[PDB]
Amino acid sequence: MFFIIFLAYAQLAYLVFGTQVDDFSTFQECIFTQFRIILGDINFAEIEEANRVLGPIYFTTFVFFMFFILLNMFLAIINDTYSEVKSDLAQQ
Amino acid sequence: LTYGMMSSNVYYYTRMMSQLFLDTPVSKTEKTNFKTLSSMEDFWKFTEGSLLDGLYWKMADNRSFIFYENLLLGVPRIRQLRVRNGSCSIPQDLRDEIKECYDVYSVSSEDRAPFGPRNGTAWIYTSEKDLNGSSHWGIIATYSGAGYYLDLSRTREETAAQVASLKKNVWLDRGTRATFIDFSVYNANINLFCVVRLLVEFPATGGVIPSWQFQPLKLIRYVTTFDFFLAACEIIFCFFIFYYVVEEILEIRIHKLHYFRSFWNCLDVVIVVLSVVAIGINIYRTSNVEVLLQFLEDQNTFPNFEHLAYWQIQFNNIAAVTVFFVWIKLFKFINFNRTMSQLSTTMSRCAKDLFGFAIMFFIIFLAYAQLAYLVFGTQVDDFSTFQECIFTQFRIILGDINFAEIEEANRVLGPIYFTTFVFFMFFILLNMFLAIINDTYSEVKSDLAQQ
Amino acid sequence: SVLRELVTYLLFLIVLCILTYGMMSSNVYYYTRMMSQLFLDTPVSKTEKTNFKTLSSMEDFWKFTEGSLLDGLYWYENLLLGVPRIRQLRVRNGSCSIPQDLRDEIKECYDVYSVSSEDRAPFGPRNGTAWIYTSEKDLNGSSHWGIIATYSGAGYYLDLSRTREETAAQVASLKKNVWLDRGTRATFIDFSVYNANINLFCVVRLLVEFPATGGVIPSWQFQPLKLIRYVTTFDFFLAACEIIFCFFIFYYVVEEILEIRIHKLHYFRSFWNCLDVVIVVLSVVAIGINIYRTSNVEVLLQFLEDQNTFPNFEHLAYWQIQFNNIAAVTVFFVWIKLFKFINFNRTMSQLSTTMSRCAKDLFGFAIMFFIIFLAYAQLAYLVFGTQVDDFSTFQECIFTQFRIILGDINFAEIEEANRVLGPIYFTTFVFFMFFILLNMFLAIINDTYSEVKSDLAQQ
Amino acid sequence: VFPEPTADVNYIVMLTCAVCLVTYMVMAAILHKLDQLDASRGRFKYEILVKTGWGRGSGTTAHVGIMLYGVDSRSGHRHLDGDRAFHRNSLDIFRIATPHSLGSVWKIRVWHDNKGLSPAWFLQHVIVRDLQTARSAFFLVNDWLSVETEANGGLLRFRRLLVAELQRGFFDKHIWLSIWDRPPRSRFTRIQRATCCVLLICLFLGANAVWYGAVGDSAYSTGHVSRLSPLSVDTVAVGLVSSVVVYPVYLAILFSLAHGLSLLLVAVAVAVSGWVGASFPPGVSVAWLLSSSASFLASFLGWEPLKVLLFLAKEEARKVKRLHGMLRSLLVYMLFLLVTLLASYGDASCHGHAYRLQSAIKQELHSRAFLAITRSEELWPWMAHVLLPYVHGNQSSPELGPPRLRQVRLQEALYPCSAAGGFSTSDYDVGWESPHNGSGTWAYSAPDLLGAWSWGSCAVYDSGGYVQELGLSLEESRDRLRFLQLHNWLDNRSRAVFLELTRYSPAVGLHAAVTLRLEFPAAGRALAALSVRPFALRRLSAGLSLPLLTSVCLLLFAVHFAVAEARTWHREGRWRVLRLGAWARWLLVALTAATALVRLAQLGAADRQWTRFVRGRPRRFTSFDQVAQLSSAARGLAASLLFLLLVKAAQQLRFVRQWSVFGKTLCRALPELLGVTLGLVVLGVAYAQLAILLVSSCVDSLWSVAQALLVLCPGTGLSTLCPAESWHLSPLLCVGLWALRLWGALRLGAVILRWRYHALRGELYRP
Ligand SMILES: CCCCCCCCCCCCCCCC(=O)OC[C@H](COP(=O)(O)O[C@@H]1[C@H](O)[C@@H](O)[C@@H](OP(=O)(O)O)[C@@H](O)[C@H]1O)OC(=O)CCCCCCCCCCCCCCC
Repeated sequence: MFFIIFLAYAQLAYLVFGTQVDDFSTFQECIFTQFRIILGDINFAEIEEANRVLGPIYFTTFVFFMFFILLNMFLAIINDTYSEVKSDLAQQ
Repeated sequence: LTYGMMSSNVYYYTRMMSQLFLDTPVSKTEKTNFKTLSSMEDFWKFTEGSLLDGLYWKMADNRSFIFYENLLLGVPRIRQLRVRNGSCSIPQDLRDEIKECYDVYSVSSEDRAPFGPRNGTAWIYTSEKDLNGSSHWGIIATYSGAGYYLDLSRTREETAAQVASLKKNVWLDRGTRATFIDFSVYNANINLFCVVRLLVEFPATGGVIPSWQFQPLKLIRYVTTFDFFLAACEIIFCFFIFYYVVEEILEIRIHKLHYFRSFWNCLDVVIVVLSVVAIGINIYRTSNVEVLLQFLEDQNTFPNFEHLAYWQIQFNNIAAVTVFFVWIKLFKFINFNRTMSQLSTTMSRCAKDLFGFAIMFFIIFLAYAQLAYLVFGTQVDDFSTFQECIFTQFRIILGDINFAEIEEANRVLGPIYFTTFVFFMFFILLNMFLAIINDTYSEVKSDLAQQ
Repeated sequence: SVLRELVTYLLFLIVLCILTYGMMSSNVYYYTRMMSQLFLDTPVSKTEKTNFKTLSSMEDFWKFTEGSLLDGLYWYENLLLGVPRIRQLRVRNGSCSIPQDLRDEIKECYDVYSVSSEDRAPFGPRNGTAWIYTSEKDLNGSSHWGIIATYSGAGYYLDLSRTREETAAQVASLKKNVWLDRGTRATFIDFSVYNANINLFCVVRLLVEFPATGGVIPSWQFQPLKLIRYVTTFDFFLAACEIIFCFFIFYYVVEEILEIRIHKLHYFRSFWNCLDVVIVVLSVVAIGINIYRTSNVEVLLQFLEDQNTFPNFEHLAYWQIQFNNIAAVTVFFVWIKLFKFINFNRTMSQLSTTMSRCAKDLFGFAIMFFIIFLAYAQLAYLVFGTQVDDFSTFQECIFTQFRIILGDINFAEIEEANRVLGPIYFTTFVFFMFFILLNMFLAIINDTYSEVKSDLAQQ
Repeated sequence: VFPEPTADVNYIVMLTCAVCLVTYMVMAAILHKLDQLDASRGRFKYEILVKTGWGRGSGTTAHVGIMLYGVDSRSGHRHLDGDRAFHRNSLDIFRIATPHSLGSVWKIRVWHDNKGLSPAWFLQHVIVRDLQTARSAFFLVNDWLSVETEANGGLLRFRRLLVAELQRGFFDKHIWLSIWDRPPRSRFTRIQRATCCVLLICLFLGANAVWYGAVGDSAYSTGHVSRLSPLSVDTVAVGLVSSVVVYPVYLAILFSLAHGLSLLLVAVAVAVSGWVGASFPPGVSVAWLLSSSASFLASFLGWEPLKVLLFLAKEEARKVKRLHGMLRSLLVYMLFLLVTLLASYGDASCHGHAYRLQSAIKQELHSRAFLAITRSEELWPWMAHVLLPYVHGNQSSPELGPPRLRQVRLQEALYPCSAAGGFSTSDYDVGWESPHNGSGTWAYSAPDLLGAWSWGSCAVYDSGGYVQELGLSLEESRDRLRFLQLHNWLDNRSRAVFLELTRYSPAVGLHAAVTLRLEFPAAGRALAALSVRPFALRRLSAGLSLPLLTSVCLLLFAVHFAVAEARTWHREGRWRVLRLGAWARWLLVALTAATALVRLAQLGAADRQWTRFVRGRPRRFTSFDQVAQLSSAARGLAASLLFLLLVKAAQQLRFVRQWSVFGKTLCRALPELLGVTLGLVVLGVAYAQLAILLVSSCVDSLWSVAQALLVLCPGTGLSTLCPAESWHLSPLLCVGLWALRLWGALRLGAVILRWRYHALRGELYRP
């Protein structure tokens, strides 16, 4: 599911910025730019001037959904699994 | 359809033009280019310098191929906007110290009278209807489609003379508020037009703000067999949209008259509305290529391909959003086992609580944004507008910020703002989301296991 | 009960803080910029832009040794403190085994630098001491541990003069009779400066490495020294603080030996006693280095007026570096020991019990994390080792992986060097670090916290 | 009339409309809550025996109540049913649950219910002397009358008929004071009154905006808006005609499904208000606002009295009381929010133009070429190159006064930032100290009373110093500069230069205070500072500008909160600690008082300095820097107040039952988070000390291991560190905080908050 959402965002970025940025010029470059976005290694001075609307919307929604929803879901799965496994092996 | 439109690399087509015009220094000695204009004299250097060199290429007054491949279509046009002398209010205590005043640009304050050596069309106002133009919405304001325009020539030796005459008989006074440059190229090797617009705004407070717009277009679509395949796919897509429209209409007619509390029906209607809007835009932009025909009748005129580029951009935006939402709809079918089912149920049952907490999160986010706008708004350059404040805060969340600039603006309440924002965003707000998500996930997993 | 113990430790902490503050503001770091900028940043002449930071051949080095060196050594406004020395290490012709497939054109081969392949024959005109071998003992030299190899202390040396008029003549003579042949593998330049404008010392070392593949690799190190004496009252306060710190650590090692005398049966099962022993050993080595440099700083003033003898002052710089690096970790460990003591309320008791009850699990997962970490680092070394310059050595690979975790990625040369298997490595590394592996520490801490709270609540 | 072809925005009308709509929405929601609560159920009363067995013959199903027609409570008779249900020849003796409370006055009334046969028994009264408030009497007429005839009394003449009617209907159809004084089960749903009042206020504002924007040329043509001083002649006859013309249409709906047809009227009215009210200058907007306020006040005081002439029971009672308290608090707090929004956001386009103007001014003065200097003698060619042509050239049409240049001597010229003492105060003739006839040709020019404390890097100055007028025209300015150069002006002492002139921009209506200052730590060394403060010169004498109205409203709110909180503070006396509470209230009143005081100070200073400049234009400086600093301080205080109110708005969201867990979770987890914060502070201090001690020892050869794990403040790389003038604390704090973030170490809050939230949710739904 994470990668379905990731690829949807990459496709939108390719269709919007694919002609003018140099970081979205190809689909694989779009994917690489996204993993680099998470590390905060972007310009945003060229994303925002390439498309004044739908460019900032992209960036804001992507940041919000990466940091506040999916990362916490990964951590929730890990926490719950660790607790259940430890409890069950200890009790058995 | 969409990736056929996003065909083989036109990025290099755009990059060559942008590098040729924006990044070329205005002259051999100076390091100024179009992206870093700072005054009116810089603009006049650019017009007589890198612009003519990048426009007209050599081999009787033959055509100019920009990279020996891109053909300059017709002639370029330069156009400006002005405001009226004494269009503001000046205090009566200084009416003997301050004589002339020009307001900011507005349709109610624009000049409409002849000025200078009133001979040609560069010194006479021409209406928007008579110019076939439209509003542009630049950075500062939304400009009109009218103004004082001049049509340049097909050779360097005449465009240079025209621009020199415009510069001698001063054409850019203090009342100037904008200046546009337009032209188009073809590049027959592929089938793709390029429409270029260069805008320079002169704000009322002084300075120059440059901007640019390079858009590739395809107006002679049916050439190769792949084009016929794309046309067939277009027809098939229209048939799918008709089928979806009629199906959703018949399923909203009687059965489930509410129909909106599913979030899949809402997604369906969003997709349908976006698709029919895209179809309408495509129909009403492709059916109107009459400007291309008018140009083809006589090719010594200015090709008016501005509305075509604008509607192409709108269609691209709608298509991108439609593809995004159609891909998101794929979640409706990934339920083939229990692992995906429980995760989908977890997301569905946590949305109702994450919305409630996100209201508070966004209220605090907007409080911080408005405080930053009111305190650092006039100094930092990253907080000049409310939207820029929101973007800057989202970038700070990534760590893409320069604390030195926001500390210099206000030595106190700058560090306090930054430190408190980072601390409360990462220590408190980012962890309540995790608390809610983990609680709901554990609850649903345990409930399913128990039952 | 623990009021005095806490009090003694707090007193001990303020002494360390005062010493560090006195050490943090020596106004030397500015001086080392403005002294290194004279040599490594000034062009060789008015024509070329080349400097020691960007050497690329042998001819520009020959230009540098008569020019930007002499121009900056005799004219901030530092002055000489003796005679400098230039030395080289070189290999011998025929140190290789040229394959018989192509030998009709390759007549001479010189291996990479090694002690076995080092040249000892007298080359060139045997007029002076630069054209004859002198062993490491006769030069009182030691290893250097350079970039592409480690260099001994022997070689072909020549001590320069105190007047530029004769130093230029002798370096031109060494240039005329070709001294840097194809077998030359390294070259060292060393001297000392005073800068009478401000009372502060420095010892310099300049290295040029000649690879067997052509080119040069310039390296440098600047390390100042202090001749601090009774000048101002703040100096007296700092000296008194140093003396009372010596007495305090003496008392502390007395209590430590008492602790190990009465409780010798079990003293390494706890994490804090190990902290005490590492703190005391770092403190004793730091004070030993300090007293050594204090004793040996008086020997060097003989060279301030006039002495035509090279001063061997590299061990002082080495031990100053070690002293600084020991002091840093010592103060860090002292602050962690302070972080130990906060166990006053029930809330801090719960937090400390949680942190103490999940130590073995965190250590256990550190092993898996570092196995995966070093597997990725080894993959990066084997793929990008020859191209990227951020992965040229294994430890540099590890450092780049730590920087990438902290979001300092480049991805330009990573993708240029290998268009496939480079992006794959980057994306997989980011996905597994930022979403899966680093969350196991948090899972362990969360489960331990829940268990501790439940246990206390039921108690 | 179709005015405003321009596309400018007046934020006043849209902001007020948004606040009114939000208030209407939240009041409608809370009134629906109260509606269903009241429908789920539908001290004057005593708890003593009410047995009246002195008569008989009235055996019938009778159950009537009493009306405590007194002060603070107006309720009618009620009904009840016992075991016997009023059987034949039986008199009920019980009590009713009437929440109305009467006083110790002759205010008592009891109703009767005779369904069928006429009554024959004589029930005097309920025998009670003193139970709760002794608001009853054990004596009455106890005389038979007609059917449904209640006997009058105290503790048909028209002078007694309509007098008592003005106590049961006075708080019934008093539209403003009727939401919290609604009698049980009145067929108005208690929300159609809210709908009608929001309709009418919307109409009042809309009509006032239409009159001020569209119909303003018929009577007072050629600039109808020309009056701003309040002298009971302006904005007093304006809302009256609007109320007269839109009150009968209110009476059309007041007399139904009128809400559905009235939402369209609200929408069109707000659309028109945003359409015609957008082209309002500051005087017109404030006049419109005051006219609407006066209309509302006149309707509340003049038109409301016009048409009026023509046991868990205690828990429910206190629930109703706290609901009414919440409604009152909501209204007052939202009025305060509207006031602070109007105080803050009045200059948005001004704000954007201010940023752009300061950027343009900075780039036209060569800010990079002035700050990045290292040679103290290139400044004279710099000023003769990029300063004098800027001042006297045709590029700068608006100037607003000549420049100035004042230097401090300090009188103990330093020998080559430290080693400083006092400052010179004496006068010196041409050249230097040489008093021949009178005072020095270079006089001291004593500092002004108001406007000083530039607060430089390593010194804090004032407005005093030996000034130079720099002339008026370009030719004399060059002569003056060469005179000062080759006549020993800055040569010897050289404390500071303090170059400042001014900037005006009539297109955007803003002034700018530009200041150039050099500090000289030692002879032969110099550092430069640049500050450009744009501001709008709004004066106190200008009339009734929006800042004045907002400031007086804020002061009224401040004194209101002060008295309302001190009333409880004095009741408790001492030992009022261990809670945020009163301290938070003190913080709020301090902010909302400082916001008004700084704004009034700014207005007064602007007026005084403008008058001083108008005195002589090419004669002095007038120093608008004080006005600029006061404007900046007022803006910051208003922003902080709005921040606090928005945080309070976010906090007050807990009243949704399923959303009350977040605040409780944070409050209960505060101690654990405090402990973790202490641990993190200790660890961050240790890290910062380690990092500084490792980084400040050499160049580019620091070490290999640490710099792979060394985290610095974002925006600054590993190259340029360690500033040789001052080890600043804020970058070190940034380094510590970001190293704490990047190494994890901020996700232990997740560990604590997850446990607290999971524990709280298990005690909220399970029981
Ligand atoms: C003003 C100037 C502006 C300048 C910038 C200023 C920046 C300021 C930014 C504000 C962000 C607001 C968050 C959302 C508020 C919310 O949404 O909610 C607030 C919540 C209110 O609570 P509440 O009203 O709903 O309900 C209560 C709840 O019923 C029971 O708590 C009750 O008591 P109980 O039964 O427990 O006895 C009682 O308290 C009720 O009031 O509380 C709370 O304190 C919240 C506790 C916060 C946790 C702080 C942790 C610090 C770390 C140390 C800090 C050191 C850090 C510094 C390091 C650099």
